Amino acid sequence: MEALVYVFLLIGTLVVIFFAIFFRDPPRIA
Amino acid sequence: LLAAALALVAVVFAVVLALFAAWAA
Amino acid sequence: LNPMWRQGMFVMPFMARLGVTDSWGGWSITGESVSNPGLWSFEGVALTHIV
Amino acid sequence: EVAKDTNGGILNIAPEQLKRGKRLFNSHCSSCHVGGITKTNPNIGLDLESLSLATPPRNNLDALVDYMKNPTTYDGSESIAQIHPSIASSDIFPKMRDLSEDDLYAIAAHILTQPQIQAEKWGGGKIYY
Amino acid sequence: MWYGAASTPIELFGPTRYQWDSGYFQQEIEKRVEESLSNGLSLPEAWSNIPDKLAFYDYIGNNPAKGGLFRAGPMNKGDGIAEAWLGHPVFQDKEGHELIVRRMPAFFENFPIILVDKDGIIRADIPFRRAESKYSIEQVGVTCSFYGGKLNNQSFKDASTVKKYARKAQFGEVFEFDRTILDSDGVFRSSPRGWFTFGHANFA
Amino acid sequence: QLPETYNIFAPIIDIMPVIPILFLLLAFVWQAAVGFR
Amino acid sequence: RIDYEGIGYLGGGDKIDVNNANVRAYRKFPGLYPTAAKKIVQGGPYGTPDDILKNPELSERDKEVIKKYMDRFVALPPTPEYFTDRVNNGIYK
Amino acid sequence: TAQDVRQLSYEQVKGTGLANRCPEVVSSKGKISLDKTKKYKVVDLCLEPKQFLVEEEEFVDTKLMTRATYTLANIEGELVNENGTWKFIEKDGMDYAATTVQIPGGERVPFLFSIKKLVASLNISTSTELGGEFKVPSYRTGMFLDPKGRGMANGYDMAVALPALEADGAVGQEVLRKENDKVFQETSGRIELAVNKVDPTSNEIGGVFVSEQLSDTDMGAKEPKKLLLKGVFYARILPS
Amino acid sequence: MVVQEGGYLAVLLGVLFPVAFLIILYIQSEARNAGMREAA
Amino acid sequence: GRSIESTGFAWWSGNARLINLSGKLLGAHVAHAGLIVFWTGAMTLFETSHFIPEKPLYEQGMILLPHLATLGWGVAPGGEIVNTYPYFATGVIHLVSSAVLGFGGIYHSIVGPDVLEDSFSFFGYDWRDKNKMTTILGIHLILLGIGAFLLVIKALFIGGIYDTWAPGGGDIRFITNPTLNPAIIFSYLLKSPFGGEGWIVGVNNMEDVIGGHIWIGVTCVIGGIWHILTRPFSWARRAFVWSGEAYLSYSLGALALMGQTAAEYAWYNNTVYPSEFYGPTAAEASQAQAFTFLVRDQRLGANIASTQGPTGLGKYLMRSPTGEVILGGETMRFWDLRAPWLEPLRSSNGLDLNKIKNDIQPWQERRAAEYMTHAPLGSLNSVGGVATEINSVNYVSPRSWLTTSHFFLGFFIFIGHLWHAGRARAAAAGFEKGINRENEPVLSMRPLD
Amino acid sequence: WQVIVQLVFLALIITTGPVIIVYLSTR
Amino acid sequence: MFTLKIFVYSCVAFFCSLFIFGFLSNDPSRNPNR
Ligand code: CLA
Ligand code: CLA
Ligand code: CLA
Ligand code: CLA
Ligand SMILES: CC1=C(/C=C/C(C)=C/C=C/C(C)=C/C=C/C=C(C)/C=C/C=C(C)/C=C/C2=C(C)CCCC2(C)C)C(C)(C)CCC1
Ligand SMILES: CC1=C(/C=C/C(C)=C/C=C/C(C)=C/C=C/C=C(C)/C=C/C=C(C)/C=C/C2=C(C)CCCC2(C)C)C(C)(C)CCC1
Ligand SMILES: CC1=C(/C=C/C(C)=C\C=C/C(C)=C/C=C/C=C(C)/C=C/C=C(C)/C=C/C2=C(C)CCCC2(C)C)C(C)(C)CCC1
Ligand SMILES: [Ca+2]
Repeated sequence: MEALVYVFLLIGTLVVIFFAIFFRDPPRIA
Repeated sequence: LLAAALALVAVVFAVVLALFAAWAA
Repeated sequence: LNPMWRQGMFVMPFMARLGVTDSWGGWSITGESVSNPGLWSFEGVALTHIV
Repeated sequence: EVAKDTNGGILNIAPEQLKRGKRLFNSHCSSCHVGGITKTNPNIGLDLESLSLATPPRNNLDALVDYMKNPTTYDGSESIAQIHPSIASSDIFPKMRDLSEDDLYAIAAHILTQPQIQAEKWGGGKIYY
Repeated sequence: MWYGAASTPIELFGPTRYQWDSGYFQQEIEKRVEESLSNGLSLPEAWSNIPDKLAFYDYIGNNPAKGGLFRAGPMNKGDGIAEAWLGHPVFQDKEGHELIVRRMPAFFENFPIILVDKDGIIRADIPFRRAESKYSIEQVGVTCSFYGGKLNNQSFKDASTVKKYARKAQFGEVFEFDRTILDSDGVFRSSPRGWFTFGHANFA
Repeated sequence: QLPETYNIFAPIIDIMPVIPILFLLLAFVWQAAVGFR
Repeated sequence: RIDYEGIGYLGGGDKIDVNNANVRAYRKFPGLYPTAAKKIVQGGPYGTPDDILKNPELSERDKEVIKKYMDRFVALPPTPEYFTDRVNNGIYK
Repeated sequence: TAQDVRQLSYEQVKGTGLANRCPEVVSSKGKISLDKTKKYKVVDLCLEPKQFLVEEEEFVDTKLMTRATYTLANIEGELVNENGTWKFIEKDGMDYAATTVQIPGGERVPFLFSIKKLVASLNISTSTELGGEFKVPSYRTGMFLDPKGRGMANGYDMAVALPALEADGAVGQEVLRKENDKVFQETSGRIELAVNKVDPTSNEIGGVFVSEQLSDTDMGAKEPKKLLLKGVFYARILPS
Repeated sequence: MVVQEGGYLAVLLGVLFPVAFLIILYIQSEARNAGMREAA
Repeated sequence: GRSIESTGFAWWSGNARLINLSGKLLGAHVAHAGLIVFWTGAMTLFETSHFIPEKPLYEQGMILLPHLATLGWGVAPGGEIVNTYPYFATGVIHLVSSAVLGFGGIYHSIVGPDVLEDSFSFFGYDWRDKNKMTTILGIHLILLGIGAFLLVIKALFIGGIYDTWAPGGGDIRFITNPTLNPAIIFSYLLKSPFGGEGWIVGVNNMEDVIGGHIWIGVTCVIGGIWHILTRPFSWARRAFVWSGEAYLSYSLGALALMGQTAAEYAWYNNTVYPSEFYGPTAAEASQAQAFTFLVRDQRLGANIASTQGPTGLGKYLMRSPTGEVILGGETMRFWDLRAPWLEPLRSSNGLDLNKIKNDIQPWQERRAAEYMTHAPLGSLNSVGGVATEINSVNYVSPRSWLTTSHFFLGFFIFIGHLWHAGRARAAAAGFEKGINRENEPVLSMRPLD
Repeated sequence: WQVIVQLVFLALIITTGPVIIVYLSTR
Repeated sequence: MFTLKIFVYSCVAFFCSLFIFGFLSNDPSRNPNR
């Protein structure tokens, strides 16, 4: 059941991406 | 193939077409 | 037919290379049989490194 | 340095004839006999051994030119001019309408000289590319 | 470490790939055997004088250039724990030509089985395609006789067993193996020599 | 082949289709002659 | 299978296993390919090589050539592995 | 429907699925004469399955995986009266079809729907019935190779990916023997047609067939399963 | 499927030891950040 | 203006200086047409000069002569090129006309007036004048319709066209009864482009071709008249960008699409592109190999309908997913092939096994051999065969040249479409030269988060 | 001897371009 | 299977109509310089 680990890692990456997009700290103009 | 497909396609298309026609008016 | 390099030993040959060839278990990698290697057996080297 | 006939006829071949023969071979034969295997029937190729074991044996110039004139099966028991390009069937195989006797002998010269220079490569296939 | 030195003994780190490349140990064993023949001894008596250790060095499973980066563990995890030297297999055709099985080079993960004579001429092999083949052991008729080791003075004439010992022969000398103790997966692993060389080259 | 008459005009025809390419190249020449390019 | 005793009689040897060998093998003996080889395969298998001559639809030419190479033939027990590919055995060049 | 199919063109049939269907006979009256002295021949024999049952440890229903490529057609045979009994001996035609079904659980069951070497005794009217035994060759043939290049007539003779396994005396790759020794396993399913429609004018028969048969073994690596095909058949009677 | 068991450990340990590392840094970073932004 | 200072464009983008100069632009177009006709003539004379009587067209690297042969010039029954003189005629005509168009081009480019709106009013135009543009469009559409009717006339009355499906082998035929039925023609139009369908590339008879050109002729003429005598509706005026670059981009997209379509025609169709002239298709060649060895092995005594391959599928004969009897092996993918040398053996349920056993003709075997040995595979340096093949046969099928070249062209033309459409939008709105430092849109927008 | 004719014709065309340019460059 | 086809057809026609009639609604006017 290495499939569990692979799925876990993939879900991890996708979650990281999701939070990188919708939970980024907003860029602020000088 | 069946008449149902053409019916639905022409239905949705005509609906959006009318929406657009109102907009154009 | 089962020397250290067949068994994945990585620090053993380095202890062997400079003199430490005996164990407190009474054996040797040369094939001989010792009864008292003294302080500097494999186990001795390990424990001294720990201390 | 090939075989002219079945009677042991031997005549040397100058590179002029080898050039003309190679060119005409590549122009008229050298699909299939792209390389003298036989793409439309790999069972019967242009390798020396296969040629010698035919009936009549196409191990010589005269036999080869004879084959180009009127081709037969490997056992010589039937004609295959309606399937294989030949002078006898140059009406349905128009590519054969421009070949003379010198041309046929040049092509045959090429076919027979190849196994002497390339050895196993001639009729050998992709194995020896 | 990779080329070998007085400070990297083969009894501590294992043999080198170049020793298999040049047939170092093979040539040595042949020399000793021929010397024993000069002393009046017979062939199996000559090969019986050969130590299991020397014969073990002439085995490609102890070649450090036959492993894999992610094949973890000791070499015993691959072929198993070496139990016996079976002895030297000599192959012969029906004419009495001494056939040698073409040894696997370190480059090849697998290698076609070809039995070649003293002049490097193909006398036997194990055909991929069976039809129209002309060198199969079933057709050529080859025999295998062991000299020295556990299978000393045993002869095999049946095609099955000869083919068997032929594959095994392409790997060098043949040995016994315990693959139950460590649940060996049947794939070659590198020596401490290889791992050391890898780690330190990349670290460098 | 060509009609027997215009046989004599074989080599010239061999160069005929290569002419449009030349025109492309000519543009650059023209430009280089002016001062641009 | 791993082992087959009659491998040499498949084309790479001096004799031909009539019951199993491919038509291509019969190219070894002048006159047999393609007609005689065709009739031989189509009429198989045989208990003994001589049974080949007991086959109807064989011409006198066929029987002549076949006798010659009668001294050249063997009839091993037919194995479907090769028997199925007596015409096309996936070999070309 | 044979006349209907005759009237149809290729462009009218291509893609519809009709090309895999057996013709019907719109007549349940009359009889086809059979002189026990003259020899006959069954021609244009076409079975068309409809049901594929695979037995589990009773037969269970399956799902077809290989679409409309399963029907046998144009199969050819001698109809000879031997010692009074009527015998049909299958010869030529499209007398086999590799098809794959799927049993509950997801396991794919491939099999070679064969009718080769059929010998079928006849017991021709709407009460005539055809029953009998048949050979089913190996699913793969000699030149076929597994994902590791092993086959019957060619390929590797060992597990070439495991040289350290094939390296010691005795055992050996003897374990993997079961997978290194490819076997051509001829089996037998056994059919049982059964007529129901006879047209005397066109000398055409058709009706139900049952067939039983045996199935794929992966060159002797796994045990086969029993498969069950329930269908319609069509044929014509032609004098020799 | 016969896989190497240690892999499990490797992966998880590998993955989780830097992850924690990062998180630790991040949060304290932000804390300090906040403080400095507050007293300005 | 012919400088960076006077126009704003550099010497590269030099050609953009002609956007508002009607005269020189017209000169450019006419000169370019001159180049096209030049190439047509010169290359045609080249192909006629290099042609050899007793060899197939596709062995000699011809792409123009197969078109003329398809139209029915100098062709004998079967696809034999007997008379090579009309080709010479067309080549000469095109060449001389190229002299005329060249003169006009150079004149309007260098000698004549830059602006045709001053001295003239019929040949002058503003890009923003919708009526004038639709007028020109209408005129040229009518011209295209006239051309379609030229093909129709040529095929109906003047000799006819080469029909590869002709009852008796390929031969020139006058199309007596063209297809005018809308169900059929427009059945082509509204059909899938996928396997077994083929959209408009799947046209397999000259009746439908010529009838289709009748329909397209009528459509183009009626549309031309429509655009000449009308003005664009409100919705079209609101939806489109009305400038020269925009029109250029539209025509570019159109020509990209057409390029792709032509590549597909050259690759799959063997009716408008007879295999006698253009060579076999990939499908046709693969099927030809399967056919060839089916025949060879059947002659060697094998019952091909019962011959089991290594996989368990038919070695020579199997079934298509919809039931049709097809050739086995990889060419199972090519079972949609229709070829005049194979259709004799075709039945209702696919290939007729009886006809395969009994009625296969020698000429069919010759066709199969020829085509499988002239498959559209070859290297860039024209080494015939698969990539691993050795140097002996000098051959690359015309189909490969045509299809690849026109994919190249269609592709880059699409790129040009994106480029010019984008620049058209940006130039219309007014920011094609950069962002206004005093009117940066983003700065007037609420931040994303 | 056909090659020389080909190369001469080629030379003449190729030269034809630049000559027109040079000629107009003088005026 | 037919109902699935009807569904997918409905979706495709819907989004395609929105695309076409959407891009017809004076799209060039949708710019920051208007
Ligand atoms: C219908 C065809 C068509 C027409 C009329 C135009 C017209 C125009 N384009 Mg355009 N374009 C087209 C197709 C077309 N394009 C295609 C298909 C592409 C994609 C490749 C482009 C990409 C493009 C760009 C990127 C730009 C233009 C620009 C322009 C304008 C100035 C062009 C100029 O001076 O050329 C000058 C000509 C050259 C510099 C010659 C370059 C030759 C190329 C690089 C090599 C091609 C290889 C060739 C096939 C053979 C190789 C030679 C070998 C034999 C030695 C002008 C309005 C410019 C613009 O927007 O200005 C408003 C601009 O920047 N075009
Ligand atoms: C539709 C275009 C087209 C097609 C399909 C063909 C097809 C053919 N031609 Mg032909 N030809 C063409 C246009 C075309 N030609 C043009 C325009 C000319 C005038 C120069 C010629 C002149 C010509 C002659 C003189 C001969 C042929 C021959 C041939 C045959 C062999 C071709 C060969 O070896 O190619 C070679 C292929 C190449 C060299 C590839 C070209 C590289 C391309 C253009 C890419 C490079 C551009 C670059 C990447 C662009 C940069 C992109 C930029 C926008 C960023 C073949 C039937 C020969 C034959 O057998 O005829 C009897 C022959 O002798 N042709
Ligand atoms: C009623 C007015 C009228 C007419 C008849 C034409 C006619 C033509 N224009 Mg044109 N044009 C017009 C107004 C008109 N234009 C206006 C107002 C403008 C804006 C200034 C232009 C701008 C313009 C440009 C920029 C170009 C043309 C081109 C062409 C030619 C297309 C050739 C081709 O391949 O088409 C398709 C051809 C066919 C389908 C074959 C049959 C066509 C007919 C039946 C006969 C063609 C014979 C010959 C080419 C010329 C005779 C035409 C005449 C008798 C009608 C054609 C001669 C192009 C060209 O190359 O000109 C030489 C071109 O590049 N025109
Ligand atoms: C020569 C080509 C040509 C060109 C460039 C134009 C250009 C134009 N026409 Mg036009 N037209 C033409 C030929 C042409 N027409 C012909 C031949 C006819 C019929 C005889 C018409 C009939 C016509 C009418 C009746 C009207 C126009 C209108 C217009 C204008 C609006 C365009 C528009 O919104 O399109 C957008 C078009 C569509 C969204 C229609 C979709 C096409 C359907 C779906 C069929 C295509 C499906 C097909 C099977 C698949 C194609 C494959 C492809 C998608 C890859 C524009 C100026 C309109 C206008 O402004 O009035 C003047 C208008 O009312 N035209
Ligand atoms: C604008 C411009 C340009 C362009 C130009 C062009 C593009 C032009 C073209 C032109 C052209 C396009 C021309 C043409 C010409 C043609 C000709 C001049 C022809 C001739 C012909 C002949 C001469 C023929 C002869 C013959 C005959 C009659 C037949 C037989 C054979 C022979 C050959 C003898 C450029 C960019 C450069 C720049 C500048 C400006
Ligand atoms: C000849 C022929 C034929 C016929 C043909 C035809 C008849 C055709 C037609 C065709 C057609 C009839 C076509 C059409 C097309 C169309 C199109 C292609 C369209 C396009 C569109 C567009 C492009 C649009 C766009 C847009 C949008 C969508 C959004 C908004 C804006 C705009 C408007 C821009 C046949 C097949 C029989 C056969 C072969 C030959
Ligand atoms: C039809 C005909 C004719 C005509 C011809 C012609 C039309 C010609 C033309 C020609 C031409 C039209 C030529 C041109 C050329 C051009 C050139 C030659 C250019 C260029 C080159 C180069 C090499 C360049 C380079 C460069 C530069 C300078 C710039 C950029 C950079 C580079 C470096 C690339 C004649 C009379 C013979 C008569 C017969 C037929
Ligand atoms: Ca009944």
